[PDB]
Amino acid sequence: THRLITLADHIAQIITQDFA
Amino acid sequence: PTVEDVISQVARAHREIFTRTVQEIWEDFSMSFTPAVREVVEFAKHIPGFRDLSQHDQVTLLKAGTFEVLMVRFASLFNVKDQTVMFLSRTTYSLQELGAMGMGDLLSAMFDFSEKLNSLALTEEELGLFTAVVLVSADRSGMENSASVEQLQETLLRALRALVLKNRPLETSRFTKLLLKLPDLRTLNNMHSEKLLSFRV
Ligand SMILES: Clc1nnc2ccc(Oc3ccccc3-c3ccccc3)nn12
Repeated sequence: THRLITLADHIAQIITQDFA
Repeated sequence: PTVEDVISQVARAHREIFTRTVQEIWEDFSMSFTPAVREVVEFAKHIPGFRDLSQHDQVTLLKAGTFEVLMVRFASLFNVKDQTVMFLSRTTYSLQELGAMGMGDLLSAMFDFSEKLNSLALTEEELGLFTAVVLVSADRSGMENSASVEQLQETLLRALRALVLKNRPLETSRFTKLLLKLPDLRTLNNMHSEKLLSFRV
């Protein structure tokens, strides 16, 4: 029920998603 | 462009774009944090010379320096006296209330950094030009063209030098004090970028 991810990876995730 | 073009454009985009249970705090964090990151990307587009870099270099810079930009952007949301941090949704929280997240050490490091940054009393223009410098000053590992980034960095660094001299000429170390925040930001990124975040799945 809960996902764990580093601050760096979550930032990179938002970034790569925004550059689509 | 000219130094006054850089200050005017970077400061304009800065005003346009930027300026109680554990589970509920992580939803408020996620819903504040995601738009905050997007805001950094939109602000970056409006930085004179950023879109001229290759798509790879733009993404590489944003991936490396977005945590550091958020430390500068969120610094004002840390009330050192009350020991309260406010989120981008205008919700205010105590340090103890926020202790239920991972961090702990990141939150107290942020109180010290914001306090240090506060003593400078940066005008909105100055803060906006520093935020741009922080973003282009990230680790240049894996850059297709580091030379283009280094020249973009010096263009923003020259405008920041001039603005700071125009505002407080007698405070000859103001520019120095600003470049001295860069290793403090690099330590906080190195110490806390690997801390874990929780999201409802
Ligand atoms: Cl989200 C959000 N929207 N406004 C604020 C204000 C403060 C704040 O601090 C944090 C709280 C918990 C985990 C990480 C951070 C944080 C992330 C990046 C840089 C500095 C700190 N998060 N926040």
